[PDB]
Amino acid sequence: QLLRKQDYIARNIEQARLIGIDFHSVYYRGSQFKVESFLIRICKSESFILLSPGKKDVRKQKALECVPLVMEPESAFYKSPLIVLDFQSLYPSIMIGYNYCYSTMIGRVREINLTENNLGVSKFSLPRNILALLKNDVTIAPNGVVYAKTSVRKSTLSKMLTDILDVRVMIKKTMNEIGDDNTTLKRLLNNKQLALKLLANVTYGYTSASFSGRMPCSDLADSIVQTGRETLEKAIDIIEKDETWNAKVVYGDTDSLFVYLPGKTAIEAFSIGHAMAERVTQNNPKPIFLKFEKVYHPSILISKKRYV
Amino acid sequence: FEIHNFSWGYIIERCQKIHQFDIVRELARVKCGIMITGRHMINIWR
Amino acid sequence: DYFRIQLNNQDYYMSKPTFLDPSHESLPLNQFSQVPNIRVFGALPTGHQVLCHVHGILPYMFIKYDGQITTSTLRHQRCAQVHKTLEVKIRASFKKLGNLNFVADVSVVKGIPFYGYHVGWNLFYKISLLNPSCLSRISELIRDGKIFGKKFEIYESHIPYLLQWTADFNLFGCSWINVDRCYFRSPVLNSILDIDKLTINDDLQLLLDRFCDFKCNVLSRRDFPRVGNGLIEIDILPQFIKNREKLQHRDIHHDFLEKLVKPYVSSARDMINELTMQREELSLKEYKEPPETKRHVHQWQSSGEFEAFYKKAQHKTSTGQIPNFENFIDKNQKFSAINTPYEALPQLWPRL
Repeated sequence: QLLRKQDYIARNIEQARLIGIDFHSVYYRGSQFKVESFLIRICKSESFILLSPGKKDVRKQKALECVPLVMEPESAFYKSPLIVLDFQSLYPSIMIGYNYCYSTMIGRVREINLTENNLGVSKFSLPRNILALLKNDVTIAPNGVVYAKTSVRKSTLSKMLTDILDVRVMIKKTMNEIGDDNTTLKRLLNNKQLALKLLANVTYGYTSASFSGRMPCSDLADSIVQTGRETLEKAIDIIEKDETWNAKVVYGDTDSLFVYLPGKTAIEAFSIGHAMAERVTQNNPKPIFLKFEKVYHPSILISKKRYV
Repeated sequence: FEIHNFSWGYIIERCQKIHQFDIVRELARVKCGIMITGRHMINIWR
Repeated sequence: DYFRIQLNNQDYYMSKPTFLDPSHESLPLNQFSQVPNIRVFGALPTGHQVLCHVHGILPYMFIKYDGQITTSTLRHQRCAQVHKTLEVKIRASFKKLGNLNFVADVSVVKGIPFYGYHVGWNLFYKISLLNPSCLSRISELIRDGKIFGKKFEIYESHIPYLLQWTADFNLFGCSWINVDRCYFRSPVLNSILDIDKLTINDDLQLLLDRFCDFKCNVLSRRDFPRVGNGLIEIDILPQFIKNREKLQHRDIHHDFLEKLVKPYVSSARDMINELTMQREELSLKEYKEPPETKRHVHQWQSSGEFEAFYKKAQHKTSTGQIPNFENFIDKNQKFSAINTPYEALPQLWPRL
């Protein structure tokens, strides 16, 4: 009865069908197995060649030097409504919009040699006239890594991420458009949505492989975290650069933004947050989307990740 | 429920220590922590 | 109209090479002493558990090519030399070079690296091994530089054998394996206790009558005995698996084709088709998604320094000429004789 109530077997079967691994490996293995099974099919479909370094090479790679952004909240009892903005799938959206992957990374902006080039845990050599040809279709990352544009080469990670996202929104729409359906279709769509959520959360964990890795790239994760920090600070500046919305950002941990509206007729706070979200998304690439999703009329911000 | 120190593990330890009979090689679907060939094991508490 | 088996459990073991297993392109005069066989515990759509023996599926790994891109004759000699050296090193480490037990054959296939931006064809090897359990350790030697004089980068070595098998041939877990032919074993109606009569029904009888002839489809009970404690056990060949041939192979990475589609790999495309069928079941009309118009900028703090460094690198990485998107990749090394990775796995299959 307990395993039938939680739907463990059916959920694991659906997750295995979505990924393509053995039923035992769903709970016996980790998260690297699923993303590896995805990328291996993704590259065999396009005839790539994957690299498999050793343990001595991963440990000798460059360590992570970029950290995310966290705002120290002003510990106080807030009586006015506290609008809570939050981004959905920030890292996959970053990977899709800015076209970050292993097949698009060219190299660091500094120390661009012709023979001895280092990226992650591998060495390579740049061509003769590649920079003079691709000077137009590049998107330099704030961390200093060069990436090809989406017009010359489409990322395979971007393909998997956009597939996950579009089947996710399709399942959400299909579930939110039928109400009289039985529990069978609801259970099926919920299992599919949970599987896609697990996949979209694990797809980032395969980056930079801090320890016990198989194919890391510290530069990719560093650039992703840096552009996420830049997006966060740009959204903060956009919010604080409007005289009509006399708000202030007080707290946020790498995905959310807590703005304070002192005595602002919380019924209208919904429209205020909707306008703020529209203004934020209209200044970002296509897959980026800010979610309003809630209001906090009373709030007590104890410390970082400590509130109620 | 907690197959290590209970029904499955208990039976396995019993047939391994007392009767000296490899039941794990018999419950499998082939003639030639618990690893049963062909069949899966689920710890409900986990 | 296809024989369907689910993928509920997978396992691999070693056995002597039979007439259904490959025993011979690098060193054809040397036979194989042990070949791996995959065991797939599945269940028919009627509910009867089935055991399958897959042959011909061999692991492999790629390495950087040693020679040059310039007659299809020296390639065989180089592959034979590499195979001999690898076999000698493996036999010396693990304690006329006949009856190879570690490596089966070495081929030459072209590829494109994935760890980096490469837009040109690159030549690689295909070191087909026999025992995957030690194969990883073998790569360690290749990673340690003990086999050859210089260290070589390992390619496609962290992926296990079962994953490579289920990926190469487009199969997934808990999914059906569409196959059209098979080879039977010792009597299909196993009589361990009562399974010969308690589980038989009309559907299984029809499935047998459609796929079993009892004249040339059942193997001898002396050469291929039954070792499965369940229902009928079958033996499948890689030429019969129809799960493949559905993938859409693309080659838009050997040249600037993008510079001058939404349905990707099955289990995603399959899910999309199933959802469209559920919609066509008269549940509702249609699916749609509204797009939002956005206006990107997105410079950063170090944008000027990055632009200056890029200009300096372009000045450095340049030699007096002008690059063209059509004249960059040289129109030489046609590479028509070299086999593509998805065209090289059909090789080494024993026979029909």
